[PDB]
Amino acid sequence: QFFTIENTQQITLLRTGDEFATGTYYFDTNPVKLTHTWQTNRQLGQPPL
Amino acid sequence: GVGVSTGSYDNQTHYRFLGDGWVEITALATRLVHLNMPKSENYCRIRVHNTTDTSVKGNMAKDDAHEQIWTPWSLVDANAWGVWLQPSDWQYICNTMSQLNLVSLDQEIFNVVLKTVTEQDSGGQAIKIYNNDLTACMMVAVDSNNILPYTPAANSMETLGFYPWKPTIASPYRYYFCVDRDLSVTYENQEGTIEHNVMGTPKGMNSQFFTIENTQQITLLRTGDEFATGTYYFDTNPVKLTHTWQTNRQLGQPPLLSTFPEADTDAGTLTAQGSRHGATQMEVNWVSEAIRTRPAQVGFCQPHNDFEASRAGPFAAPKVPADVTQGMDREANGSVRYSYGKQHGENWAAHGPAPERYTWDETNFGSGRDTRDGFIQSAPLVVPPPLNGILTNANPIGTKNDIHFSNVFNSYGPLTTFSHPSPVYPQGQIWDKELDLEHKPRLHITAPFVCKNNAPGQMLVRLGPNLTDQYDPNGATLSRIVTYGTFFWKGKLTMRAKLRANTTWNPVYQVSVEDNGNSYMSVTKWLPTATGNMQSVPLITRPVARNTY
DNA sequence: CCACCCCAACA
DNA sequence: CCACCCCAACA
DNA sequence: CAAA
DNA sequence: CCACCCCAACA
DNA sequence: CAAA
DNA sequence: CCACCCCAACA
Repeated sequence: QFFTIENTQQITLLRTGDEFATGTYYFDTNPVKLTHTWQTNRQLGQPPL
Repeated sequence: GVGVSTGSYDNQTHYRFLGDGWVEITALATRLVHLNMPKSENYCRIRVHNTTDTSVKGNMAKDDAHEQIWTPWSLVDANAWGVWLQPSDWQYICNTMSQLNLVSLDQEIFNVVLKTVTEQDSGGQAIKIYNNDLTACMMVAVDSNNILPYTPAANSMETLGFYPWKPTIASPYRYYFCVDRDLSVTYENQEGTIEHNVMGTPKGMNSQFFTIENTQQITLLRTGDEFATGTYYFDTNPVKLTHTWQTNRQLGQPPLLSTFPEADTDAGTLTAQGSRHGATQMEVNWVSEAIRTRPAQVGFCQPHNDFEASRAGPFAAPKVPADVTQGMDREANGSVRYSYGKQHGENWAAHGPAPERYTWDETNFGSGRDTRDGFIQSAPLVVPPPLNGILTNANPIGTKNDIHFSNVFNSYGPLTTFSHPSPVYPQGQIWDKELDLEHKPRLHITAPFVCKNNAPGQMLVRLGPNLTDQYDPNGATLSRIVTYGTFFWKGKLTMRAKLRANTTWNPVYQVSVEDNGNSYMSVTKWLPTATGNMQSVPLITRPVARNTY
């Protein structure tokens, strides 16, 4: 699987007074919880009476 | 104020026959409850460290050391089957309906009674007079915001009476607290010592101390006060009231019969194995009913009697239910196990503080796995497998005799299937929250239905502190009047299910009640006695095939 | 606020 | 008059 | 179910 | 004139 | 896919 | 002026 940038992707020959900029890439990923747990298996349910 | 009632009494079971075998089962129940005064009006962080079953050497599966927290609040759980149905109903249900679901749930409380007792009678033998306090309270807290932990009381068989004409009691709310432990293994007598058996100080990291009188609202109920919740709609997956039996040897086109019997007592015969057409995933030249490529892996081989560890350390590792093969591995195919008291079974006329259970052995046959036929070959799958080219159930592992490889095996390939843990009429649970883990179990063993979203809010009940003439909080122990109370409770539980078809030819098994023998299924078992005791015996729900493949 | 062993002589 | 550890399944 |  | 073991992917 |  | 190995998240 031999690729070539100068074959697959476009090249924007930037000089000095040239500005290259991309668009706003929107993400479609699942959130991340900034919380930690500690409920083992011995710590899930009704404690003994 | 006082005089008129607040509620009714419905322990009825209403049926509705909709269009297209879409039945609607609305169950009700109004249990009368007794709730006494909490010993403490404090919050306690109590610990237990049984160093009498912990300081042995083999007694590991006896570790009962946990750091608990007691709440003056008394909980109310109705997340059971027995409370919502009768022996008949279930029979009509499980026996007729195919599948089943869970809809609404509307709890209600009324006709609150509050009385006081004055130990009197010194000018005699001793008598406790009982009178009312028409000014008293009964804090009711409904935690739906599910802020507090989830303690399915059905866990420790602490629910509401099953006998709708028998006063029951609540369950004092207590929840788990972070500690930390370390316990080492050891066999029978072993030598040396255990080393360390330590608890765990506050892990000012995992600490999670809550207060009902801080997180949840309290509706100070008097006598003429009625507390009632809204109709909680459920968003759970249905449950199939059908059982399977299609193993791996019973999925696809049976071999071609080139020879047929000529009269009862003379079976047929297939054609030359290594001449038989078909596929296989084994490099040999002869298709068998064991070699042959199937769709998937019916049931999986789980390590039985594990025993894993962590911070509170042990703990057995569950099993997803599966028959108990003709060898009754009963401990592998993780068949369960219950132990209930009168107020949930028992010969409501027995003695000795001795519980009673009924080992549940799933029906999801053709799924289970027999540990008395293990079996694993090597490279060139030479059929007449030598010895040094196999690993059976008797072949030691680790250097331990009675310690086999089936005890460690784990065949849970992306080619595995299996049925959901079926309900369990009496006792058995109903619904259960869901571990707030990024990733989650495919199922819970502890209950057929698992709300996909939030869950019902727990309903916590407490007596309100009734005070005396004296009370300086700078008082070590404070005086309070002996106060207790009755309230009724009513329940709406709604389910909607389908009516089964009848696709076979052969009748099929069902649930029935035989004459009076000695057989498990025999009336007397249910109907009361001279006096009036009453059993409840867990019954089967799923008696009926389902052609898996 | 009693109808033909349930919901419901339904509404 | 119970919805995803608060107000608030908001109104 | 974390956005909508 | 093939839809989730019936009528019936109904009309 | 068990409701809709 | 970044969308799922091309033109092209097309216009």
